[PDB]
Amino acid sequence: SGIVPTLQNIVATVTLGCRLDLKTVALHARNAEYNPKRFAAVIMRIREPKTTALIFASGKMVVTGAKSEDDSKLASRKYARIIQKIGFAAKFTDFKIQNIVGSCDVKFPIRLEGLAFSHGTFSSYEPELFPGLIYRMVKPKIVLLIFVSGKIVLTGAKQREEIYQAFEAIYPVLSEFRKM
Amino acid sequence: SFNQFVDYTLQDIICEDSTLIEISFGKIYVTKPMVNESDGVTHALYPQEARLRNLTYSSGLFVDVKKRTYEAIDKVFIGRLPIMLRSKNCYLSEATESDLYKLKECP
Amino acid sequence: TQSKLTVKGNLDTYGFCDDVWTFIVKNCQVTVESVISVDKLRIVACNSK
Amino acid sequence: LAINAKTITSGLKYALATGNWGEQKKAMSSRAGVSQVLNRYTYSS
Amino acid sequence: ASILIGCRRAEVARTFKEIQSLIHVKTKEFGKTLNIMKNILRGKSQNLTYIPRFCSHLGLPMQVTTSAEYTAKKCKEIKEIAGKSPITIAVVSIYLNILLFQIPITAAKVGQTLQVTEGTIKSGYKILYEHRDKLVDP
Amino acid sequence: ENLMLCLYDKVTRTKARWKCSLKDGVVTINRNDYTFQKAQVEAEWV
DNA sequence: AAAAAAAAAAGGCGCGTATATAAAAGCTATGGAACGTT
Repeated sequence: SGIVPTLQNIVATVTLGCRLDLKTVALHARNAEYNPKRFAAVIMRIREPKTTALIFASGKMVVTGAKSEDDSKLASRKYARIIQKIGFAAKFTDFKIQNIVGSCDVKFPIRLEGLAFSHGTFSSYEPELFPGLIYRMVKPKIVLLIFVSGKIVLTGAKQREEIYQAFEAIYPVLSEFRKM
Repeated sequence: SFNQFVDYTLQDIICEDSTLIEISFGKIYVTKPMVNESDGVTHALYPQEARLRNLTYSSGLFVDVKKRTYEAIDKVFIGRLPIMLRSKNCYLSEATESDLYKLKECP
Repeated sequence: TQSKLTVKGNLDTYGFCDDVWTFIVKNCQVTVESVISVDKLRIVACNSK
Repeated sequence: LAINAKTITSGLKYALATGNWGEQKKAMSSRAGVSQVLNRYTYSS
Repeated sequence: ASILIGCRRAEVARTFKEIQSLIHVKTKEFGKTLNIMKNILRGKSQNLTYIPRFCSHLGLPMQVTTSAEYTAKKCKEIKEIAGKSPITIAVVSIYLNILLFQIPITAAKVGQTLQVTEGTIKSGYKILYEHRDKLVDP
Repeated sequence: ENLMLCLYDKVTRTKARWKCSLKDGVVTINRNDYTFQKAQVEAEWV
C-alpha cells in the first residue's frame, strides 16, 4: 500500500456577493469569456494559478483546475480582484472547497471481477463500459475509481486526507484481488 | 402432407393479410434443424441427440420484411418449426444406409 | 484569394461578446501559403453564421 | 426489432406436446386427442 | 440490471451492448443502476463464458474454440497488458486462433459482427505476437 | 497594424491549447496586406 | 519523355465513450391549484 492518491484537481466556489454586468465583464476584462446562447457563465481564467472561474450572473464563482486547495483559493482571491479591477465593488466572500478529484496507480492489474464478486457490496466494474471500478468507501465518503491498469481514481471529496485515508483501507483488497 | 405444407402452405400463409399500416413480408426461409445451445453455440442437431437430450427437432424461420414509411400517402428471425422426421427438410431425408448407421438411426 | 494562413502562439486575452471573439496571441507566426512572426497580433472576428 | 418469436415457437411446441388443437389459453375448448406418443412397442405397432 | 444479474448468476454471458440493443437505457444511467443494484443484492445476500457465443456467431469449430479457451486461460497469467476490459482480449485471442488457421473471416467481418474496434484487435495483436510463446499446446 | 479582420467558425480548446478556425478575412501585417481563404489558429493560454 | 494536377486515406487525435465528484441558469418535468366549461 502506502500510495498517495494524488489530487488530480480541486474545486472551490467563492461568491462575490454582488451582481456584475455580464456584458461589461466581457468587453472590459482581458482573460474573460462569456457566451449567452450556450450558458450564462463567465469563463475567467488566470495564468497563475491556472484555474477557471465559473462566474455566473449571481456572483457565484467556481475555482476549478488547480491540484491543491490553496491554489484553488489563491486564484479565487486574484479572481475577485480582477473583477474589482473592472470597476465593480466585488468582494471576496464565501470561499469553500467544492471537490477534490484525484487518481493514483498501483503498478499491478487488479481482479475487478474478483473485487466485484466478494466486494460487490462495494465494487462495480464495467469492462464493456468503464475500464475502472467504482469502489465507494462509506467512511470516509470517498469513491475509489479502480482501474485494471491499477488506476485508483478518487474524488467526491473536500478533505485531502479523506482521499488518502480511504486508500490505505482499500489496498489489501486490491492485493486480495490482484494477479501478480 | 408435411412437405406440401412446409413448401407451399407456409409461404402462402404469409403472402396473405400480411402488410401492416408500412411493413411488408416477403420470402420465407427455413433452416435445417439446429439448437441454440444455452448461452453458447447454435449448431446442427441430429435426431439422436434430440431424443437423448429432450430437445426438439425444430428449425428456425426467417422471413424478409421491407419496412416502408408512408412517404406522402398520398432476414428476420421468427419462431421455430418442428420437423417431421425424414421430411424433405430433415437431415435424414436423403441419407443412405451406412450414414444412417453412423447416425445411430435404424434404417 | 487562395493563400492559407496559420497562426500559433500564446493567447493572453480572449474576449467574447455577442458572437464577437477577440484574441490577442502573443509571439505568433503568420504562415503565408513566408511565415511572419507577429509578437502582438490583434484578432477581432465575428460569427460568420 | 422486437418481434416475439417465442410466440410462434412456444405456441407450436406446446400444441404438439399436448395435442390440444386450439390456443395455449384454450384448455378444453381446444380440440384434443391429436399428437399421441408414437407407440413403439413393436415395430408393426 | 436484473437481467444481467440473472444471466451472470445462471452463468450466461451477456454484453451490456446486447442488453442495450434490447432496451434503450442510455447505458450510463444503466451503468449506475447496475452498480447500485449489484450493491443492493450483495447486501441482500469467471469471464470465459463469452467465447463460444462469438465463436458460434462467427461460425467457428470446437477445436478452434478450445484453442481460444486455452489462450484466454493463459491471458489472466500473461499481464503484459492482459485484459483491461478483457472483451478485447477474448476477441484478439479469437483473432489469434483464426490467423493460426486459414479461415476467410478477415478482421472486417469479425469486427462488424461483434461491434468491436478494427484497431484494438491489432493493438492487442502487437503484444499477442510476443505472447505467442506460451500458446502452443500440440 | 497586425489586425486580423476575419470571421471565426471553430475554436476548440483542450485545457491548455486553442484551435481556432478563421475564414474569409483580411490581415494587414506591418506594411503588408494579406487576405486568406481559410485560417487555422492554435494559440496557447498559459 | 516530362509537368502538373486529382484525389484516397492514414494516422492522429477528434471528443467520446464511462467513471467520479463539485458548482445553479435554459429547459423539463413534476406538483398544485380550483375555477373556467356542460
